[PDB]
Amino acid sequence: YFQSAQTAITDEMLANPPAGEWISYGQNQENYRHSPLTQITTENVGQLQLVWARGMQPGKVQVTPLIHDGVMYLANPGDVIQAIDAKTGDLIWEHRRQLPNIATLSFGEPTRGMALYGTNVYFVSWDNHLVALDMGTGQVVFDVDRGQGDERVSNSSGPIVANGTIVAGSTGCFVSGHDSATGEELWRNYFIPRARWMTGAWGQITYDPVTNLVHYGSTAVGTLYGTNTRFAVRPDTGEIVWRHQTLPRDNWDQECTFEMMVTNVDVQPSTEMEGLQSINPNAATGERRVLTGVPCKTGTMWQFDAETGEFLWARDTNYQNMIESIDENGIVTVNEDAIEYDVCPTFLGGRDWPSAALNPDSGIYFIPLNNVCYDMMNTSNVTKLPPGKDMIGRIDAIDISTGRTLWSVERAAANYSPVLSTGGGVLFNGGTDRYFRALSQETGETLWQTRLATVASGQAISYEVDGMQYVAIAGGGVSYGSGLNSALAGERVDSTAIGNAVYVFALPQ
Amino acid sequence: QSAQTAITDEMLANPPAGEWISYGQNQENYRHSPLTQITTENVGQLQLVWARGMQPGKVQVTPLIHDGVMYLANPGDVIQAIDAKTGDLIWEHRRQLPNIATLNSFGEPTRGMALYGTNVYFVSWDNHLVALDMGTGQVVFDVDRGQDERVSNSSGPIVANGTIVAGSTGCFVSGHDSATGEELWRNYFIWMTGAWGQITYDPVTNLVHYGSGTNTRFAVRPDTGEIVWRHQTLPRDNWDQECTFEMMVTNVDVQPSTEMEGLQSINPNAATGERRVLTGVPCKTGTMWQFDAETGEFLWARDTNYQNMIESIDENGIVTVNEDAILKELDVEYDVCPTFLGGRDWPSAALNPDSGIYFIPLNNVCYDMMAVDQEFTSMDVYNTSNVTKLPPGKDMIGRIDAIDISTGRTLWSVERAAANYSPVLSTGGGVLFNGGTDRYFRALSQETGETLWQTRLATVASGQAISYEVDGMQYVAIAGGGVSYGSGLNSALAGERVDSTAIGNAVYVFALPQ
Amino acid sequence: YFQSAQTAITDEMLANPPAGEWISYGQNQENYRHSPLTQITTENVGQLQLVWARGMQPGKVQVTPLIHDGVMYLANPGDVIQAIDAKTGDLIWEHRRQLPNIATLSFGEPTRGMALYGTNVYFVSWDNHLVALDMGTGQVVFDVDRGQGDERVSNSSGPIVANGTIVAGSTGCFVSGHDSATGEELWRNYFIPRARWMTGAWGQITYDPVTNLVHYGSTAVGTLYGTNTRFAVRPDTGEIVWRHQTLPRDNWDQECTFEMMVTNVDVQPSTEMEGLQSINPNAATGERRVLTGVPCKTGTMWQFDAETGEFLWARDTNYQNMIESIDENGIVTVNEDAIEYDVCPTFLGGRDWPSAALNPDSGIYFIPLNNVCYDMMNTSNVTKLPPGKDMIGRIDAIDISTGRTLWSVERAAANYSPVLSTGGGVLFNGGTDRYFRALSQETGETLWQTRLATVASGQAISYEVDGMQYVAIAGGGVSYGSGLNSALAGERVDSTAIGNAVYVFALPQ
Amino acid sequence: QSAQTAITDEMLANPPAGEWISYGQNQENYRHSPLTQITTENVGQLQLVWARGMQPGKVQVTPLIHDGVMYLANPGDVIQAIDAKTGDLIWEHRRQLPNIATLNSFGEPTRGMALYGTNVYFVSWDNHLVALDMGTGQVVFDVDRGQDERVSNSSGPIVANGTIVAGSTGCFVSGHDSATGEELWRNYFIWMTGAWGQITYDPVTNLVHYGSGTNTRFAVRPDTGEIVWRHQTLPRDNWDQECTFEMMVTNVDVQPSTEMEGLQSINPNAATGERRVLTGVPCKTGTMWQFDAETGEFLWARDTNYQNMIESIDENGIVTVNEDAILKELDVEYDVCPTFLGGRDWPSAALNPDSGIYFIPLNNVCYDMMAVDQEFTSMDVYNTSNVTKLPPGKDMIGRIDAIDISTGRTLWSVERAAANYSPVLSTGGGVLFNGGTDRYFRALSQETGETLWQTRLATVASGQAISYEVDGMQYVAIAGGGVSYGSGLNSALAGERVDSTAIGNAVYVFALPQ
Ligand SMILES: [Ca+2]
Ligand SMILES: [Ca+2]
Repeated sequence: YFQSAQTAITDEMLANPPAGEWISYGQNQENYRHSPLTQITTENVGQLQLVWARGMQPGKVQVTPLIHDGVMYLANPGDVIQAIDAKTGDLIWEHRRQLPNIATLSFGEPTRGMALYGTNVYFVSWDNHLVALDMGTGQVVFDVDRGQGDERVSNSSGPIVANGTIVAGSTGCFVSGHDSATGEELWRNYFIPRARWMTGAWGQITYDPVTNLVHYGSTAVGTLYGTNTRFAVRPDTGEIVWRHQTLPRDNWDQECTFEMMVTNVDVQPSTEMEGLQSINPNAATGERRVLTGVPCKTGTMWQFDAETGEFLWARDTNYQNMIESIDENGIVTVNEDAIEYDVCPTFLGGRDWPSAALNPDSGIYFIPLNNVCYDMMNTSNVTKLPPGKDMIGRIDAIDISTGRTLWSVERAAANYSPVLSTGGGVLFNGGTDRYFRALSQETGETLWQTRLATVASGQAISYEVDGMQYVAIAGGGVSYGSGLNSALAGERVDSTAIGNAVYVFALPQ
Repeated sequence: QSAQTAITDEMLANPPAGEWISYGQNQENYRHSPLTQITTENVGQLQLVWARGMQPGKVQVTPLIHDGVMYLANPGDVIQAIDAKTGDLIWEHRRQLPNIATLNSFGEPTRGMALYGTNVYFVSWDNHLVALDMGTGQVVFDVDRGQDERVSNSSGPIVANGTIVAGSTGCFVSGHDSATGEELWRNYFIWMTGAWGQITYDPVTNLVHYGSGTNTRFAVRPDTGEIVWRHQTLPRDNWDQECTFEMMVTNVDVQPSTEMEGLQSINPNAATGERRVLTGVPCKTGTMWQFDAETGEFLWARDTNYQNMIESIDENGIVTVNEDAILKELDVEYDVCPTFLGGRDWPSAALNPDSGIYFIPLNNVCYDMMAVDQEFTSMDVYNTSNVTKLPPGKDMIGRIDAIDISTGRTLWSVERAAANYSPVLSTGGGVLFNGGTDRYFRALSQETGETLWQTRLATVASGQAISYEVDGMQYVAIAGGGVSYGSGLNSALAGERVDSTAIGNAVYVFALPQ
Repeated sequence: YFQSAQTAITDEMLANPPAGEWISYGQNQENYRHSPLTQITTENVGQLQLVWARGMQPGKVQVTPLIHDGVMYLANPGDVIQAIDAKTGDLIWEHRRQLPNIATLSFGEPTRGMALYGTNVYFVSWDNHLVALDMGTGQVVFDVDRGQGDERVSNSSGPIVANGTIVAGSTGCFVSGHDSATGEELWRNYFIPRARWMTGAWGQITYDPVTNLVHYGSTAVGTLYGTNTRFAVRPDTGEIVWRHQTLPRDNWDQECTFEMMVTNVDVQPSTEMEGLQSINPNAATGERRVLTGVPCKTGTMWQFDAETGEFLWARDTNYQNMIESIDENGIVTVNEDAIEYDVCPTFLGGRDWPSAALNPDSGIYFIPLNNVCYDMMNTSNVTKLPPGKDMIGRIDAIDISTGRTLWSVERAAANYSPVLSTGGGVLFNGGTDRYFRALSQETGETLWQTRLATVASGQAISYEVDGMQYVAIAGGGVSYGSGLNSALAGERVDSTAIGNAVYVFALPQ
Repeated sequence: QSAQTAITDEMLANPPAGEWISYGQNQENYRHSPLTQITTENVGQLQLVWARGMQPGKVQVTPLIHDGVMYLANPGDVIQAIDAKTGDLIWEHRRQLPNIATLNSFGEPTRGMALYGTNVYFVSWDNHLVALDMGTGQVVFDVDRGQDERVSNSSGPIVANGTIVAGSTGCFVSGHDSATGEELWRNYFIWMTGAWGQITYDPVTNLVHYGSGTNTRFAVRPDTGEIVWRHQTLPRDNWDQECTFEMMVTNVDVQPSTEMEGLQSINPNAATGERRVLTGVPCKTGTMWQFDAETGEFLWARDTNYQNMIESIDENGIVTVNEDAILKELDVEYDVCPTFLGGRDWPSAALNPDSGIYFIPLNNVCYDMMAVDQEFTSMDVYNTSNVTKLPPGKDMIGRIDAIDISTGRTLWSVERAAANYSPVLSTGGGVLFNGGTDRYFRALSQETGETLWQTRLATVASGQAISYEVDGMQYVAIAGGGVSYGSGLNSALAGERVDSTAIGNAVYVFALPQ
């Protein structure tokens, strides 16, 4: 079950990957989650067929497939790694790591996110080993332990490549650089000085090749320094260039550790920005390289200068009440009331790990959200809907230049699935209701849907083989966000958890 | 509108085109959807409308549809009612089963359930006849057939004039009350160790046909079980070549050409002109037969797949086995065709009634059978090896033969590398659907056999495709999983592997873009 | 992995089996456990070599192998049934019953004891099914349930053939006759009228073809009728011809259910019989067909008329104090003191399931025993040694004509292993100390020993292939009797439990 | 009497005949017991004295014996002291291991431990050097070598002039302090991904020999690890044919006949007359070599098993590989001999020093190696098949070649059907002991190769036979279990199976009737 090859992936390649491939977690290193491919447009997306599906191992499916040179690399729950013909669905090889039993939590935990570099596939194992497999055969190139004990420190977002260095987080409590050839540790940074869900940068890590900076976030666990903090570090040495705390007094497990994206924007924040918390009145206006996105579950969209971390603006998305205000320098003041009384949002967020996408060409950011609040208390659960809100699942389209909401669309069932932007002005998203849906980037209108065997829980991607654009997504398991459907009073949501699979769609052509 | 109607004999005898309420859509077992929205011209446009995850284990199931609901048997006797257009679960019955590997292993899959009144009927894994309320999945009646172990069911129960009837897999066939389940009769086989296959009720002649002493076909009355006629289709069987497979009752101008491919024997007398007929291939051997549906008079017989278990066939019903194929002492390469999974097996054939074309899923496959003395002592102990291989001039396993039932002549035959081992579905738009061991779900032209469209399921495409209608839209549905005996046939492919994924169990439903 | 054959076993064959075969549990149907083979004698037994061994499944090994026509039939723990070339140790076939989990209790419970009849091997499964396999292929001929529920009623001694009928006990609470071709039940007898270890005839059942009577015992659970009772029934109908209670007021779980043997003897009981409890003074003297042996753990040796159950004599073996006296008709009076105070023997007996043997030619009975008592209370356990007794393991040789002890030999380590008599005047026995030993029937002297990988826990047998006499025994697991070694103050006993195997020995020749 | 003596270098260099205190009985690794009580005349009388159950897993172990005690490594690093004459357990150390399948899989078996002072030494599965007290099994020292995962040990540590030394399986060889375990040196290989095999210390020349850049033999000083000489025995290796196998140091009148079977090359210059020598077959390939023990000057080289990985061999140490055997594109049947388990592997050879006869366990075995294009796209993906088969004219796998080390000529060669894959033991009574994949434990005549006696173990007879003495009685001991890679070779046997039982793990000890 082997291939040889080529086309060995350099740092230059990761910095300018082929339009038709998906070789970083967000396809480009600055993230975005945007396929520049254009065959599938709004006019024809309603014709999309299933080309092929393949069954995956049971467990939570949160995976972003990678495609290189016509090969799909697919991490299954339980550290089963597969390489599949990305046009036909024929298995090439499969590598099963021997585990087993009880570490950090119908089978496994997500190994969602892998990296390609040189001729290796890299992932962090359920027991915290950095592991490199050969692309051609699935054979182990190296297996190195990052922990000591053993322990119960894990990792779910996975490693990324940053200028030859392999960088990875945790779920002790640090981010670490590693040698791409040996896997030996080059540096580690902890988050918190020396004197409640997941803890310690298990979110997505973003490398910008232009400024040569790696960006990661910490979680909670004075302001409680440096909890829930965004860090911009150099990749070879881990040195810290700039930081900023996005949520100080966190009593709600809001985990400011999700993907932030680096891009060029005309910085032109509007005072009519919805959910506006604060615009720095001393910041320049005009073209600028920027770090922007929603880092925390609480839903605040921020923009910083990428390089200096100069604060630009901050703004609400989902209704929330943990944050009383943010000043002119982006210092957050938490609502001490919550730390009468309806806490919004939840510990499953307005947002959570399911990633936002950015269309770089129009500068629209698309974030999958959930309208949900806590509660003092079909059958019963801890959550409830925010005031005057009908539906739970939501996607918000926001202009990263002005901060103005372009549109905002909802459906009853919880979302809790990533979105994928494409060059054809169409946006894909799954969801807790098993639906895989195509929306218009222009309007938010649904142009196409299918329905998967399970919750449409994983990251949609897009790639090309022989001129055909493909769109793929997995795949299933039990989703924390399907439990959000308890707040729905008018309908049960059929969140089937068994039947895991990856699915690949295409124009009939 | 949304009225959820009772199912009567009569609805069973005359189904609306949009429904699939008998195992084979009609009681006569054609497996033909008369719907036409999907044609040879547009089938290429088919989209996935919805899928839904099923329980793990092997999927050999034929869903039933009635008034917008899909009723679907999952392995482990989990029964589901699913909204047929959207995939919304309506209800799910999980029957408390004692323990797996206490029951018959061959009873893991459930192929068929029956609909009657407002109940769904299945025979459990622990050999009970169970009736669930269509509205809710709550138990209406649970009735023990007897278990003194490892006796279950495979192909499902049917309705025959207000009477529930099922086989078993190990001998039994029984008739039951449709409101109570009480046993009304019992016919004994002593294959005689199982009437496990599909049972076919003709509401015209009031005759029930099942397959078995040593492979005989039986025509019994549904009220009493009284044997009206019978016929032995493979006598000295030395290869588990059961003849319990679905036979079809149809009217057809019987004018059998003497040019039948694989012609074994027609007849002197005979008749011609027709004739309500039982026909099809009942054995694993792949021999196609024809009888008078009410007398069981022999009409004609032909070969489909290559075989050599049958020497000749006299003009009256026969059979005389080829002795060259029987392993009797010793140490020599025996070539036996086909295999224990045949060229043909449970995966059902379809017949298009309008065209008179019979569509049979096959496998080009043989084995070398050698028994070799281990040279132990004290004892003459032997090892016996069955290596599977392709027949004389075949590149490909897995095939569909379309055959005219009037002439007995072959319309077309198409192959592909991977084992098929999957049922076929005929629709009124001139398209034929078939699964396969390679995960692919394909639409074929009924005219030419050409592949017009395919998609690939997450698992082996192992269950029966059906078609139905909701609000004027035609859907095509199929499941969906597990490990298949058919997958093993691919070992005969030299070098190339076929990705027969077992995990990922699901039912899928396709339709034209609306 | 198959054979065909022949030599189909009739009732006539079971009644007069070949000297060189072992086709009933005790080789002949009347039990005895005696190989009429003569090659191995006292003069040459010291030369015995290992010919072959084969590994068995883990779990308790209590098995009596069967040999027919050069084939060994061997029941492994967990209902794994093997047929092995009995001269070479080559596996022919193996049948694994699919079980699993928790029923009546390093893997399985003993399926010790199987029967051969016609061309089938019969056993009762761990979940109480009567199961018939073809001798040639290991294929299931029939599998029928004897219970209803399911339950927790099991069986460990196994079925026997009695004139075409298959008879079997339990561990609800009855003995049952079954059809040899279909396995359907023909009759069942319960033990106890309608108004604490194992309960309900899980001991060995004895069929006499001469009187056509089946003999079985009940366990405990007024005299408490009919507890701990010996029953003589007809095989086709189960009808009860005679009975006798061997231990009425049982508060010690003494289980009068072990093998009793049917033989012709010159009835000539001596008043100088050791441990003498009672001789019926009204019973005839002279040649007579008799039922004799030790049915209960408490060690009393009885003799009855086989046919009428007329009581002949009763006599102690191991020291005991549960029984105050037995009258002239064999009615037992229990010592109400125990029901100050050292209760002898134990619940693991003087005797337990490990079987006695009888040499029919000299009329000596050989019983493996254990000198052990309870206690009011190396490390610690519930047991202790009886007054003035040094060693735990013991074998007693008793004349069944006079009741007089011929000899009695002991060793420190607990015995708890069956004995096998042979025609060459040598007696085999294993033990809790891993030793497999050959004793002189004349003297009790040890003439030969080897040492097995594990406790020598199973029944030794003997058979012939091509003129060579073979002696075989298994095999291991955790033995209840190895726990008896706690009462040893001067030495630990190395009772290795892992390494299960059957072993076959022979003269070098 | 019962004095339990300390082991010094010197006792190690000059073992009493009755003891087995170095992996191969003597430091020079002959695996020869000089005891004579057991002879070719009476070995047929051998009785089982005692056995004892071992932990499950694969048994490749060589027990050590000293002053009446057997020290025995069980899989899972359970270490036992057993009374050597009776089988009474004395003590058992169970090391708390983190979790299986976190450690190197190839480290499951432990072949060797070392004795020194009053401690037993082993390298753990988790790559620690551990010293246990001979008296008790209590831990004296536990020292971590480094683990950054899946690095363990296989063949055991040795003593070399007060220095503990071991390889690994993935590169490392290291020297340690005998009282503390502290690392005293480290030699790096970058097979170079493992010096996993047996390591041979010569106390005469003070030289340690292990097998590896690309398969070279190394002679290092025990104090410092300083490489004194080296030699590459298989350069362009394309078949995992490691050369880490035991080589032997012996004095031998070097007069190599030019009639050596499988003669590759002798020499012009050379010397003759002898010479303390390193010799034996170091590769899986089965090529027998000879060097000066102190210079590593090349002397001669021959073939044992059939092979074609080696083309030719120049008169100076060579090697030049046959290119016909390297799989380079495509679609053709490659015949490569031997296999990845060779004709030779870890199972050790024995040398009788008095007779100068070298006794090597082999396997007549080859494979057909074909790579076939799957015709995927996009990608050129291949399947690669290794079917195992017998060599040109062989009926039998599994063999012992006895070869004279002075002449290089073959004394005898005997075979049997089943794979061997088991070490050999030479004794001073002129008998050779060998296990096997067929469970049989056999004594051979060193004179003729004839089988003089056998018994059958409960499992594959997979570990090394040794011999020792207690109170004047000679014992022969061997274990004892698990699943063997060698068992797979039997697939090349057509029809006949060999009963390679994996469960039943044990050590057995035999002796003459007393
Ligand atoms: Ca069958
Ligand atoms: Ca290696």
